[PDB]
Parts: sequence; structure tokens; C-alpha cells
Amino acid sequence: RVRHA
Amino acid sequence: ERAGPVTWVMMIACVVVFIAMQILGDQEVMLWLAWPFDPTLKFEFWRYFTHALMHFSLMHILFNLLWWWYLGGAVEKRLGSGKLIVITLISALLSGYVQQKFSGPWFGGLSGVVYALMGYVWLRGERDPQSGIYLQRGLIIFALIWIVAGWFDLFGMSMANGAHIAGLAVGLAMAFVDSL
Repeated sequence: RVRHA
Repeated sequence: ERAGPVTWVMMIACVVVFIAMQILGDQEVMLWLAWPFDPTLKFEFWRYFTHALMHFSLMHILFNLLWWWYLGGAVEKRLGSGKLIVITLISALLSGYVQQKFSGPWFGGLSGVVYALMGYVWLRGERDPQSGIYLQRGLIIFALIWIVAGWFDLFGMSMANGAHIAGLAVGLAMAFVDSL
């Protein structure tokens, strides 16, 4: 999963 | 009293990008706006910053923009537009650089800048009350919970660890520097 900033 | 131009334009930009994500898919928007993921993209200068404009769910965007609206709002009102632009650019750029170094270029969101803003508003108030800005006690707590939820991955989602730590560091560093 894409990392959430 | 209302959000100045920089606070506003960042909010609209994030919404427009979020809309485009819903119509185009997240992957098509990431192809355009993500940190360079191929050596051929290295001169597309916007990509070092625009990773900040991408959010992957309703809760992701709401939480990011709520903090931005409050903290960005406070900076812009007390210290002016220019200062918010510079804090945002530096935190977006550095947070991005640390995140890709940790985990590659697939990431996005405004939380690098938010963690900077939290660090900055807090430490500037502490070191320099004459500035006219500070983090109110209650928000110190909720900000502190936010940071703890980052360190310990309590949000229930894949986390940009490098963006968070670099973002917080930059806000503290910029506050230190401005408080002289």
C-alpha cells in the first residue's frame, strides 16, 4: 500500500 | 476572521487533486505528481513538492486539511503569507527527500508539512512569545497525540515514517532559527 503522509 | 490566500489556495489545490484522483484513479495522478520514480523525471521540478497534494481517502484528506487550516491559518494571520509559503516548501521538499530515502517514491499527503507546522507553532510560542503565535494548551495535547500515533502507527494505515520525522524536525529547526 502507498504510504500516507 | 478567515483563512488568508496561502491557506486557501493549498486547500483548493488539495481538493482539485483529490477530485482528479476519484475520476482518474490514484495511480494516474501519482504518475503525474509523485516524487520522480524514474531518472527521466528528474527535471520535472514540481514533483519534489506535489506529492504533498495527494490524498488516498476521505479521512486522509480531512485530517490533513483540518490541521493545515488551523495551523497554517495561525501562521499566515500572525506571521504573514510569505512565511507559510517558505515553511511549506521546505517541509514538503525535505519530508519528501527523507521518505523516498527510507521507502521509495510512492507516497503522498500533507502530513510532512503538518508535522512541521505543529513543531514550528509550538516551539516559536515557547521560545518567542513576542512573535504573537503559540500552540494553545489543548492543541498541544492533541498535536502530541498525533505525533504519538505517528511514532507507533496507530492510524490504521501504511505510514510515511520518513516524511513525519523530517517534517517535525524542520518545523523545530525553523522555529529555533526564527526565534533568534
